[PDB]
Amino acid sequence: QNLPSRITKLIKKSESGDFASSYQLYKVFGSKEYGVEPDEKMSDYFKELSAKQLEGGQLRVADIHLENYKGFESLIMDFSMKKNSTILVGNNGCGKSTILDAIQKGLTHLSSRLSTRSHNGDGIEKHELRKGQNYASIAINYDYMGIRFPMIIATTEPGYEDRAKSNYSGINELGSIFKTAHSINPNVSFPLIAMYTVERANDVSTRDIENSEEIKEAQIWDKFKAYNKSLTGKADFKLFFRWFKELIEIENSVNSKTLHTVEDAMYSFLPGFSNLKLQRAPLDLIVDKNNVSLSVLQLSQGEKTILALIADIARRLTLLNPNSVNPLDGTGIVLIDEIDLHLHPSWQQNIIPRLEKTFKNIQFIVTTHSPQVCHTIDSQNIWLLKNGQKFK
Amino acid sequence: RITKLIKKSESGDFASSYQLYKVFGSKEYGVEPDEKMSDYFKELSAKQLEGGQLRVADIHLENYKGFESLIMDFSMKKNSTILVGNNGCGKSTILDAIQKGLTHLSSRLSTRSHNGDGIEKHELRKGQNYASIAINYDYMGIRFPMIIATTEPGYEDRAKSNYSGINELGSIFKTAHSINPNVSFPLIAMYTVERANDVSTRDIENSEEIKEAQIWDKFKAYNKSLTGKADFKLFFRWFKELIEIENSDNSKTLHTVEDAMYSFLPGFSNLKLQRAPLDLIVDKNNVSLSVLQLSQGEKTILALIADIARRLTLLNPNSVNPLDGTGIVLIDEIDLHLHPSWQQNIIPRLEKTFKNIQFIVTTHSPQVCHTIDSQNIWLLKNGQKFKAPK
Ligand SMILES: Nc1ncnc2c1ncn2[C@@H]1O[C@H](COP(=O)(O)OP(=O)(O)OP(=O)(O)O)[C@@H](O)[C@H]1O
Ligand SMILES: Nc1ncnc2c1ncn2[C@@H]1O[C@H](COP(=O)(O)OP(=O)(O)OP(=O)(O)O)[C@@H](O)[C@H]1O
Repeated sequence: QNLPSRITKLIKKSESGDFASSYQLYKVFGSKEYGVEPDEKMSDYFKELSAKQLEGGQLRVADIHLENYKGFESLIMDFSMKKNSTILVGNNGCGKSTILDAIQKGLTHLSSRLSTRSHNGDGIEKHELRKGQNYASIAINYDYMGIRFPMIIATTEPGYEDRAKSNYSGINELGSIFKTAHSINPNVSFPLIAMYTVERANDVSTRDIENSEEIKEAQIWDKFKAYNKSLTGKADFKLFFRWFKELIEIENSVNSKTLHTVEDAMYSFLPGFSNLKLQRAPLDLIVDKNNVSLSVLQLSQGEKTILALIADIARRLTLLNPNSVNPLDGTGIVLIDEIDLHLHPSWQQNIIPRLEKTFKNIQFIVTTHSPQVCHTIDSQNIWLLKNGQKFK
Repeated sequence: RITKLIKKSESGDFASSYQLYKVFGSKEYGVEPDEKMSDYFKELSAKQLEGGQLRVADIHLENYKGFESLIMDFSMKKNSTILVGNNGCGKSTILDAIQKGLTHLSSRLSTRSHNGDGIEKHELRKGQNYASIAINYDYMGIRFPMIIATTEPGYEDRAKSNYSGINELGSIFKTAHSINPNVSFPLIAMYTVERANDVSTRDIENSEEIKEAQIWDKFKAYNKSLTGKADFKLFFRWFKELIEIENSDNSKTLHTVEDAMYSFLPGFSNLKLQRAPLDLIVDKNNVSLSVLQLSQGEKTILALIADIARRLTLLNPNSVNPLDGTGIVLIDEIDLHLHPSWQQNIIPRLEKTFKNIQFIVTTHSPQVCHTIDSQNIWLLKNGQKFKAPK
């Protein structure tokens, strides 16, 4: 056990509280880092101590690399930690969808370890190669508490299995730490993994959800539920209707404050609304339109899309985050594709600042076309694209 | 007996021919109702509509949706009108009223004889009890009234329904069909905010509803046209039929409909068909992708233009140029899935390719209203028709 003074310094820092030192030492003991060599059988008091001191960490992507995916030949994107917002502006032909929907592939594999069954969700498909190459690769570097996590989703084509191979060596531990933390305590907060594609507005209506619509089955409202159907890109308002019914039925303070917080999440957004109630009789959900009357089946599609999006995000953050003062302060990644979809042009100047105002702990990697989306965004947050190339 | 109105009897244009039915037929006011030249004039005013145009004159909305009362006169000299506004002002309400009137018009024009949609419970203003959707049509200078109005029961008939004009329009079109079985039926279609959504080839095969033989006639263009979905699967089936004939040649329709799509696209070419997986080939920048392998903005417009081209192709069978048809085509959210720069060429390409189609479109992007006449812009802000034509 050759112990440098750095080992003792990191040990003292870990006692004071720092996940980074704990995970670094858990790698050190059992390896050759500063010698030492395997001392304990496994995770003596280092990985378990990290799991105990697992709180407040943000699951944020830091570096992605595309190699012959979609129409590209090579791409090296660089996000940042101090800024919780990434906006990808370009045109149809210069792929920012091949950035968002290239990160969702790795996010599916992370979802299938974070809290679900361990299984490979998506891989690189033949309709994804650049019509003529044989090797493809997407690399993602998750950064939790300041420690990197490699990902290689590289595929192969027959006859060329020599330099491309998948390596899930970081997400095999990023989820294991969370499982250990959940073993330590049951009320730990897991991050949110979510993508929202162009199809957000699809299936947002109370058509027959008061009747046979496949939600009639009993529902288990645990922490693992919010991870189901998250990376399909469709906002679930029908399930929000089920949750809203259940919470108000129980309401008739801890069982009531959730709906108040979720509703105030929307009220801080698109204005003029208050006192949203249901219809026990076979009518539609009712919401105010500057205090006369209105229902949800009769709305504007900007209202509809914003309502569905924010309802889904708030409901998943409430499920994922256990009893806490502010359940909406959860961490994770929320991918919004085509954010400039059905919003009046005076909204595409406040949609992003309010998203990072109310839900102010989640990185938002969004894609847009209208320049007005960038009107409230610094120049360093913007990534222009042209002919498979990235400009500042 | 007869005044100088023998002028209109000088075999005048369709305006005079139709005006010599209402008078000079029945009504016993002007000339004795002989009833013979009335039938002869109905027969005459069927071949006269060789180069006619169908537009919408003006609409009256009263308590339908948010609008308490609004009257706008759609200019007919210009073949395009734009309804710019924010969200919550009533751009789609104006379009949805015309879509509930065009349903009744298509019910008479198509092989249908029954009626269509109507005002229902939810689509009536909160507090009031009578609705009013009056759409006045014009066909070669003749004005055709319409009133789709219904009211809640218990009141002394404050509103009623009158369907006089569209019956006459359908009658004259049917009479035109009886003589020459190609009379350039006007196109009726709304394109809602949910175009595309079915422009993927992930599933198109023998396992879906597009498997039975479908009759290609001018009445086929009225199926699901007002629903608001770009029926790309049926276009794929039609394209398979047309390419099969070209392979059987061992057919200028395909060239025309394909050149219609290339014009709207900045460097797309060479649409062919894959036989094994059944998906469409497209060549951008001379690298061959597949129809599913584009952007949503490069697929929505592809489906939209392909659909419009095929509807005019079936609707004007024997015309030398099938795209020179007439219609009341509506697009909601034209700026959807478009560049800040492609929102410029979107209107002129429609104007050049479709020179006799009226486009009552809605948008909220300022970049769409460039190079467009200022007197065709309807800013429906608040609850009126505040116009900014300078
Ligand atoms: N009594 C009412 N009935 C129906 N709608 C009403 C009523 N009162 C107010 N409204 C409002 O009128 C609004 C209609 O606004 P509008 O037509 O501009 O939507 P839109 O943004 O144009 O839709 P689209 O994107 O499809 O074009 C509804 O959102 C609805 O909230
Ligand atoms: N397998 C491929 N081979 C060659 N080129 C491809 C391939 N896949 C995609 N491309 C091209 O690369 C471009 C990038 O694709 P994509 O459409 O997803 O970008 P995008 O316009 O930003 O999408 P969105 O509008 O949803 O944001 C496409 O326009 C497409 O033409």
